[PDB]
Amino acid sequence: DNMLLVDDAINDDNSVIAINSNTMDKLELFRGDTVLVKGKKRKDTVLIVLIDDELEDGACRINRVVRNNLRIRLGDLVTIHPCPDIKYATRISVLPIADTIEGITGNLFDVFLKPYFVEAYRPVRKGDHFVVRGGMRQVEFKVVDVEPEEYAVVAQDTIIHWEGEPINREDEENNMNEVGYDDIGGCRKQMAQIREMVELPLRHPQLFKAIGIKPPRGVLMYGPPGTGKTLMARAVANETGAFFF
Amino acid sequence: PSVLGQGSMSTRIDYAGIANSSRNKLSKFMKITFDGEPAKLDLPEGQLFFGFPMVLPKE
Ligand SMILES: Nc1ncnc2c1ncn2[C@@H]1O[C@H](COP(=O)(O)OP(=O)(O)OP(=O)(O)O)[C@@H](O)[C@H]1O
Repeated sequence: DNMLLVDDAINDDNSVIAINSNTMDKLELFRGDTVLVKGKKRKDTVLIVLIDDELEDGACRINRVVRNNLRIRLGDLVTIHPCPDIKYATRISVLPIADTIEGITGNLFDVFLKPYFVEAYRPVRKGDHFVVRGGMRQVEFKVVDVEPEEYAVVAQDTIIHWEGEPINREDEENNMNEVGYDDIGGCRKQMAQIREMVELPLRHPQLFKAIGIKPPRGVLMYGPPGTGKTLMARAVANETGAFFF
Repeated sequence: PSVLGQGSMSTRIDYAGIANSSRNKLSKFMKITFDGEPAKLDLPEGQLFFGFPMVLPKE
């Protein structure tokens, strides 16, 4: 029972997901428990479980920040599992987003993060983002590094490092290619042919062991220039999740 | 003696410190050897350093 509906979270916590009481009973959880949620492609995080009666069966509440992190919109579907092994991050380094430090002065740490980390125990994972409302503005921060890795909890014993250059929001997508199947159209048979020969030997290598064959290695795509061959290969590689060179 | 890497002008300038920092050269929130890469060791005009850990011949 790990497939649930997505709903907007009225609360203003970047690491809180609400579940129905019946849903909580089915998954055998408790109020405040931290659980791991995996969305589209290979993006996943951990959120604090909350009990909310108004939530319908098989539904969950996540804010826009969580939706951006998980690459999903309202009403999408994710996979949720218990995360009882989560430890407390002993040392975390995080830096603000450049566009979020426009004109903001002073000790940004004390102003924004310290109220945000006063015994909050907010789950954190590598590459995550979280927004904090300080004063009359809002500042976003990113999980640059954590110890122990990967997913942990920020507690009082944790050492917070806010030293480093601002994180420009542009290069997260302009300089990085994170394109899934949603960015390909007009070629589905070709995508099926590529996937059934790329993902299957890698995602499920035990099948070919079971049937005692050596799956084909090479693949040669070709066509008129500008038909998206590079884009198709990039999308397949990103969806597979294997080290892409 | 101590002149084999750990003496005067090797503690004024953390030569071992430079080598170790080059080893663990990352943001990230003793022994000196030549297993790695060089790191810029800059000294002002008029200073000569002879304290590099010796190497001796092929024997
Ligand atoms: N389904 C699609 N098919 C083709 N092109 C697409 C598709 N979706 C988007 N595009 C756009 O079409 C252009 C394809 O450029 P791309 O570099 O992939 O072409 P190419 O001929 O395979 O390249 P090359 O051989 O130089 O690597 C890009 O702008 C890509 O954004």
